[PDB]
Amino acid sequence: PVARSWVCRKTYVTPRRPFEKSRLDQELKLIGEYGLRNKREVWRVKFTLAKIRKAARELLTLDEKDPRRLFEGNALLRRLVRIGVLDEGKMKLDYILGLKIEDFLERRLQTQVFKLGLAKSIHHARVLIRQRHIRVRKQVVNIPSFIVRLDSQKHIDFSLRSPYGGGRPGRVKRKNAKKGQGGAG
Amino acid sequence: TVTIRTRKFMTNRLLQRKQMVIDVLHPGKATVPKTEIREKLAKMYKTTPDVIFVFGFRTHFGGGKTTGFGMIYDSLDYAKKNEPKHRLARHGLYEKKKTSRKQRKERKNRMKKVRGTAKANVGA
Amino acid sequence: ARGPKKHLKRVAAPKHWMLDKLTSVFAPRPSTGPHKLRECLPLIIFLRNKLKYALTGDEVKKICMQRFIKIDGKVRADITYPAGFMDVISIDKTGENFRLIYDTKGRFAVHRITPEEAKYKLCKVRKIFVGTKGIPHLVTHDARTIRYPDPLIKMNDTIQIDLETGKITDFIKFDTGNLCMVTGGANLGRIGVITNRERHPGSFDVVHVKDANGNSFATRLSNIFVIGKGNKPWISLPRGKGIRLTIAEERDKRLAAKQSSG
RNA sequence: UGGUGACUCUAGAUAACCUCGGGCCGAUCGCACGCCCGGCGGCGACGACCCAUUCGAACGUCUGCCCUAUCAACUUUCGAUGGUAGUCGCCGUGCCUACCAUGGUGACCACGGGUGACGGGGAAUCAGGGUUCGAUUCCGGAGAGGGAGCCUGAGAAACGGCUACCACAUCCAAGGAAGGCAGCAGGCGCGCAAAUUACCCACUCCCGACCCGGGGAGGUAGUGACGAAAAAUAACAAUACAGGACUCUUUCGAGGCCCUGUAAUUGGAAUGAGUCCACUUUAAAUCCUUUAACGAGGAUCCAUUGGAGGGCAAGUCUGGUGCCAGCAGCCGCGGUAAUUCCAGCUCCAAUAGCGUAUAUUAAAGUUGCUGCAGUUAAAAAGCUCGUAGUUGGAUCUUGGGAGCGGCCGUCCCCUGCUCGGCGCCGGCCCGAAGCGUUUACUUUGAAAAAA
RNA sequence: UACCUGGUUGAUCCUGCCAGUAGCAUAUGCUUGUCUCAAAGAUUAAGCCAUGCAUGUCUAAGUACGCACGGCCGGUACAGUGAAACUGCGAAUGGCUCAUUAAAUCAGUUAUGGUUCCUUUGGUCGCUCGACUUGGAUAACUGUGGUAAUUCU
Repeated sequence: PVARSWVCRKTYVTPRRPFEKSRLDQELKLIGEYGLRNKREVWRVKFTLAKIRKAARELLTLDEKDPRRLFEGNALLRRLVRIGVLDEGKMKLDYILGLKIEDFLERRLQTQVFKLGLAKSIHHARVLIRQRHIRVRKQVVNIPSFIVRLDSQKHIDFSLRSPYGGGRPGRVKRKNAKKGQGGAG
Repeated sequence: TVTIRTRKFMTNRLLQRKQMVIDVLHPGKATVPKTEIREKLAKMYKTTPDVIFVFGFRTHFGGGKTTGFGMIYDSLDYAKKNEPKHRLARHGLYEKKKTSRKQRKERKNRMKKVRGTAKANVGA
Repeated sequence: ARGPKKHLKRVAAPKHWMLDKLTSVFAPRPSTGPHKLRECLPLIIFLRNKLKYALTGDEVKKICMQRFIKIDGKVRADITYPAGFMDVISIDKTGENFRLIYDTKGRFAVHRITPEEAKYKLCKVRKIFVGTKGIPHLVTHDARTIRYPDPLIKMNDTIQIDLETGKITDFIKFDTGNLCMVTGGANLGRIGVITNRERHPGSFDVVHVKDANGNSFATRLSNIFVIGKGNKPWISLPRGKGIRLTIAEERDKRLAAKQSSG
């Protein structure tokens, strides 16, 4: 009778056909292009889209001026506008159906760190985040999956406690300084 | 360079305390001990450090901010009256029995055997 | 079970207490008293969850055993005492007085009342009884057996008792056009004028209630309480005024208030 | 008197009765204590008949359950269905007596049997339907080795109460005494199959005479790849090399302003695992978080698990074996060139995970309501009648009166008979309670625990 | 995402199943660096259980002559801390398991005008027309014991 939660869901779905050449082609394109690490990472962005998409289609069965459909619709649109996937010109919920997996990987904090020009490559960008270099409003984000909001995009920069910012010089430089002083005398 | 703000401030007239959420900025350096928090809260509210009980700090990830709960009592007797006895014991002015509960269980069950004044003759 | 239950599971606790999931296996099982298990709000939950004067339920034991809390005119020292509808909690050392009125959602809210307002409370009668020597008896919604009442008072009327003496001062009679706080079911916390009574011999009599924005709705007569003659209430009302703005309008007003404030 | 939709209700009056195994009407305790010519008083605690209230509990109402006909008739003078009067019971009642009556249930599936059946909220799959599961933390039920009986109490047919019997089993000086882990640990056994004889009442609540005690309830640790979330195993330059924007050269070759890729090639800058003081966390700790100092070049701090004939992504590469050893879910590969064995290299897939066995869901429109079939692939009774079952022809309100928008579209109307209010000189206009075919259907409303 | 694919033939189109495909939840193999949640003797045997623990409880306020401690304005008893014992209350909740149980249990739905209810809350508690505080047991205590043995007495 313990005071625990147990509530947990999966974030991905494994595809039906495991060896579709055209699927293995397109998913490895997405991984290499946006610098992911496994097929589960594409499958979970695909499942977040499919949930949004399933919700959107459920609202399209309901008649216009249905208070559930207006409230739930405007909420789902506002949620997609906030995360910077859907434009403010396109906040009608028949444009959510015309929406692709690439647009959510564009808002990945790995891909934003790359596209804001404070990382050299998409693979460098993951290293920086995973080695807790970057911050989002004086909050060190360690995790590259951080879906950056449209509200929260320009406040991405290096952490104050990182040597790529105004930070203490790292372990290698400090050993190479001690080596340089050890060699001379 | 340790800044300490107070947040969600309340005055329990019914427990004879101030109670608030302590918000400690300390970028670059370690989680500061409770002794520096108490001594800064003391001069923050112009009170003795002995009446200030400060606990429950969880440092945010990154570590330029910790949030804990503090409370400033009116007197020393008010502190020792209506405070958890374990949180007094961080200040050394509560000491509890040395015995672990298994001895006290087995003692009780041995005392349940004998009737009359012989229950004092179980131990010693 | 082969006797009465003495525990309440945190999950099985009523939803209107707004107890969290993760802190404890058990909820505070309300002691027997004036209000029902699932219609009350224990002193502990008012004192440490709503107002947050305590942190734990041992702090609430320390508060109440200093005798600083006074529910409807008498000091209780039980942490699981059922404080229910229209009850007046007077925390005297703080110099505060609270009425347990239902918010527009089914919860009880923190409604602060003035020390003058806190001297009387309003009680729905449950039945009229004739005692052992022709003595007429009321029984209120909080178990007050008030004997020798005014003969015009019938069931489903409300009576204004003075706490200090426990005697009736005024009463609203259950008639059309009178204000009605709904104290049970889907409409829990609505305030509106009674526009229609619909009798059902045997089954439950239903009562249609028009609101302050023409939002008419029905309710079982069991779940109804009259709070003033015509359009003037005999209590002070919480913000929202039991009018029940929709979730679309709630979103609108919350968004307008956040954006305009900053 | 008062109340309900309805009392043989509540209250009233009369007559009485009063269980000796006996309803109440206080022989109780604590604080501060005062005023009054010994009396009189404040604030409580406890107890109490009865009423109400609360927490309930019990017995009933309507409706709803899996497989089975190789279960078609069952129930009944050891109650079956009724009636009358009792007994018992807290009350209602075949609950149980006594006496009558001969009923009750059934193809709309009774009765009997099975269940690897506690039920539900729920879970897994799932286009739409469905199918399967639900011992398991919430609700309800039941049981404490098997039946049975009872004590005490408001509440038990209680088993961390008692009494027997049956079963198994423990001490014994042989006369006796004691037992109940389907509580928390733990042991044996059983098995394909499941963790510590840990710490604590600090959180959550519960119990008590109780601000103070107790709680294997619970919380916290240990074991833990049941399962779920996040996420390292390198990143960037410069050199070796290969293609291209672009110029030139028919093709070579050059330039690199622009890269894009990989070499146990060199180079600096990085960070976490790990070690570890110190704080923070906490009942005391642990883990995370924070943080000094250490901590990465074959960054040996070395990623596996399955495959590479097809289905199904990926070698007709080499060595060995020669219908042997073996692989192979299926088709099949093996008989001396094996793309299929056993290995080396290489490649593929998923990745801190991946294979295998088994129940199960989709796939299965291969159980078909949606939605399958039945000339010949499996399948229409030999034929007709026939009672339930199922399905059943047509037909009974229509044309208008009124307004808005630019002939059309939405809107208002096609029943009557106590008391009141837009009132008028007993009637009319209007509202309220009631009367006004029965359903099914649809629409709304009330109500329905959380998780 | 409302999906199929290999296999009867010399070849073909079918029926049709077998086998592949993806979950899910039990076992098991091999492998395992970080971090957050978290199931865990249900399936077989509701089989058997050594040992330890799991229900106890005191306020100013039922009962204090244990000197076990302890103050002095004592003679108008009882200062106060108080083990034990009596009294009251709890032990009918919680926890565990799923054997039984197929109109039973359970769910929604009503009823209790057909019942009981410690507790809590509010009533009632000079409503009756007839001692300024009564009776004698018992436990802790003290002291003799018995049985091999018990939470025996």
